[PDB]
Amino acid sequence: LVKTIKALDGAFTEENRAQCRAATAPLLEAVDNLSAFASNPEFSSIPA
Amino acid sequence: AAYLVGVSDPNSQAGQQGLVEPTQFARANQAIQMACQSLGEPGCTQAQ
Amino acid sequence: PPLTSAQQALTGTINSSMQAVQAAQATLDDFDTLPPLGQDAASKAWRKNKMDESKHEIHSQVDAITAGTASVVNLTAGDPAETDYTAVGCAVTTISSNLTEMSRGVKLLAALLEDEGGSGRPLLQAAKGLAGAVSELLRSAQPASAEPRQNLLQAAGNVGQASGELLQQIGESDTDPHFQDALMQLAKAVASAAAALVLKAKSVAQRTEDSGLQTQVIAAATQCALSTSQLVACTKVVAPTISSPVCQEQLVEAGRLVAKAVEGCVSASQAATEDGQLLRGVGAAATAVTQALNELLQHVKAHATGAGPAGRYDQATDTILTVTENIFSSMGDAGEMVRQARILAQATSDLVNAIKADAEGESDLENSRKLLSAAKILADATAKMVEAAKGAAAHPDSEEQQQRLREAAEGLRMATNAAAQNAIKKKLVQRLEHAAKQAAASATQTIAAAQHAASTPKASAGPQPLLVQSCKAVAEQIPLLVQGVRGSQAQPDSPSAQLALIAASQSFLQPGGKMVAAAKASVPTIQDQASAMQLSQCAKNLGTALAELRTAAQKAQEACGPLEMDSALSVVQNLEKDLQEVKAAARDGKLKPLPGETMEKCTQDLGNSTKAVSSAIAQLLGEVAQGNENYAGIAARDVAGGLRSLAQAARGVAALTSDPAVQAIVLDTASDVLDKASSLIEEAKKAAGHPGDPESQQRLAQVAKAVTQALNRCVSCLPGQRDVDNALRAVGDASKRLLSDSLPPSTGTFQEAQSRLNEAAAGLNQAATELVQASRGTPQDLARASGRFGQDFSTFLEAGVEMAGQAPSQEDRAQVVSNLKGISMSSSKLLLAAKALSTDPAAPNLKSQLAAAARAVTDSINQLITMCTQQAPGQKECDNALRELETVRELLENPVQPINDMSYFGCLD
Repeated sequence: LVKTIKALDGAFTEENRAQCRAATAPLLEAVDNLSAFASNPEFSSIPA
Repeated sequence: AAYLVGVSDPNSQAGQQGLVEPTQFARANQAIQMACQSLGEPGCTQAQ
Repeated sequence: PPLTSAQQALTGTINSSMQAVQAAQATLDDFDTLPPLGQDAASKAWRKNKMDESKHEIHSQVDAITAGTASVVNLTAGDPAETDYTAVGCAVTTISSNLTEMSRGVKLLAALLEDEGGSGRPLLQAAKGLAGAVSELLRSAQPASAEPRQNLLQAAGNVGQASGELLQQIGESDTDPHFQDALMQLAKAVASAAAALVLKAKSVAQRTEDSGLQTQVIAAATQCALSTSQLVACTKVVAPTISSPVCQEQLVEAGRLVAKAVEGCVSASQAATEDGQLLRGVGAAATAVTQALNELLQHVKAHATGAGPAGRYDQATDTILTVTENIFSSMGDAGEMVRQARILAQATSDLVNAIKADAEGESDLENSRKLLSAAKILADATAKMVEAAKGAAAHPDSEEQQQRLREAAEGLRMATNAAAQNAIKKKLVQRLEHAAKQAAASATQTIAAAQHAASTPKASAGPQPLLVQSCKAVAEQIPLLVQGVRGSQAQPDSPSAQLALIAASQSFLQPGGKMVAAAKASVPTIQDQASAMQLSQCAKNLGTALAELRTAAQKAQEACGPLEMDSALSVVQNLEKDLQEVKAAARDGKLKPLPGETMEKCTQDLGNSTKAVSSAIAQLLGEVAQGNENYAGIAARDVAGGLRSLAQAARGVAALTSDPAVQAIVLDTASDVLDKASSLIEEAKKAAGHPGDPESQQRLAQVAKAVTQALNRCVSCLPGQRDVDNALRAVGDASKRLLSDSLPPSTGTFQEAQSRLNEAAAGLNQAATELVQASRGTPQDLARASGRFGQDFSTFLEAGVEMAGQAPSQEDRAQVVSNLKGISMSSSKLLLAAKALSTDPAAPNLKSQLAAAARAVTDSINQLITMCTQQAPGQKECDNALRELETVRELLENPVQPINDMSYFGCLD
């Protein structure tokens, strides 16, 4: 995403803006993948 | 502060609270998705 | 005193033990206490569950009684004022501790046997007659009596036989009686060889001429005759318990003592110098220890005949099975038929030189002797097919030459399968049968000791248990392996039952070894000393147990290739077939749930298992993106057991509810999950076959979204939650209309919308305030407040968007809308926290997870009010502060979860 962040920094192009917007969908998947792994309650919390 | 006094009792049992803190992840997963909706807007400045 | 204070404490130990003996028989009369199972096939399977599980529970605890009996005889073998009487009281407690669980154990069996045959009453009277033999054995334990030792020996011998008679009443007499009665052929021969040597020791007594030396021979001989008669009494106890290793040390304990008795007697035989009886006494003492050696040679083979190790390499058997089809495919040519027999003679003999190499690197020689047996079947079948293929190639029209070729092909292919599978599964008989069974009794003996440790103080209020807080955890994990024991015996061929035993072992090792360190930590805590001796003993037995588990764990993991991807699909096939029977059973409408199931508990167990399987789903996608990973079959096995736990949890709440409409809902939501899960493993096999393909990566990712959609159908199918998805739909769909193409029709004046928005925000946070106030209440009250807060948000959403057009610049309006977007998304995550808070109210971290989400929306609305409303009256500064005061007020009401991670001194500054 940084390769498209530095490309869009100062670009102000509408068709070039969707390049980082489409690359965030594998990013938002893997972010929600580990949070789904973090939703496992034996790994999440242990009661006291 | 009042929580740790509850752990201070000898008959009380402490908890490991899992291996990872899930409250840090839910704030992080939300704030990234809060920014991706700002990324989803086609008209925005480079400061945002 | 006549007896020491340890024997005085042993008197109170005897009176405490014998009081529970007769009380256990009196509590036996309330037998059945049986809940109804009904016509439910899962309840009939649960009847099949408790049959095999409780059968091992009685079988486990009787071994410690047989070990506990002869240990008293080994301790009392010495002279008075030479016996640790404190260690004697340790062994009588664990006998009585197993006696307490024997009464309650067969009480469930008396209701069990009444359903099938109703012929359990001889098992009841033999058990009460067995406990009465311990009562007279406890009467023999008094040292103040002048009773002879043989009175104690013959009283203890009937206890070990009637326990095996009770084992014969159970039907789990797994040891063959030709080997048990052969011990009587050895033990009576030992005492005969002793008494013959005692008469030889009595013959040299008249040959002696010195005072004191003649009494030295007879006192060693009478002790040798006492110890060898003790061996007869010990062998009558351990005659069915030859497989139990917890009593095998006591055999060579007295086996060392009779060796001490031989060395004590053979030292006096050399004192008879220049004697004709000196020559016969050394040879008799040499044959006296030979019978103990020849028993011990059979005693090692008594354990070795069930434990057979062998290594299934199968580096040559794969070359055997490929060239077997070339004979039938090339039938009719003389040249091509005789050349394939020379390759099969080399492919079979390539395993023959490796089977003998496997026996050299092996420890025990049961399956290795069967490896010599199985390789001879591979050698003899390849010796008769060369002459059969010679006559079939030179004479193709002969019918007798072709008929002998067909019967010789099946005598090698299945025999190699008999050579391979018996090499690997009898190793698992060595591994897994010795894994769980020795771990079973050692687990519950700690449970019997800790319950005895908790009952040792007068008040059991707050014992601070490191064991009992984990005893209840591990006891649910105990019968998972034991259910797969007889299933591996019933199904030896399919490895999927045995592969589940590998997974059941490693899932038991993590809570198991944590208890053993806590067991050793709890050793000096008890004031009583004799209870801690077994606590020290069982921890060594658990230490003996866990070492053999890891040897069974890593080796059986490497026993076969990673082909668990295809077997994991067959697991859910057994679930959907039973669920279609449950679909027929829920159509009947008379379903009895299990007594362990609770409607408030199992719904929490449904959602916890829902997040558990989806956690491995995201783990499956990372291994799919790598491709050709051995852990892909591991994670597919992990999601099979998660859905299996989800299947019994869905069938648990199906029989608990009474509404027939939602019974079809919870079936159809669960059936659509496994229908989507069937599409997971079908494409993951295509994902494992095709590495580096990005097209299959996005395909199952869209399926896993629909899986979590179908998992959310299992969230929305609960009747406990009331319109919280509708509260999510009222919040969600009204905001998405506000994001895309929303303009207020009437702006009006700025003063009439400023006064309207502050009062509408006042009750908005108050509706959010009662969310944490109803956290202490019922979860249905949270569903009540979800509708009022979701409606008032949409009332506030129309009031917020009405003054959006009152701003002159739309970029100031879009800043307000994006800030209102941040309020709406924070309330959505507050609602996403509410779907688990009403699900799991008991979790304290989930309370503060919603409470921090409750503080997030209240801080996101005070900033936008500061942007929109006028600061010139100055009353809005008090208005933003009064909302945050009430939010932190009820946060102080429930101090169960800390806010941040700073320490005590970091909080003071």
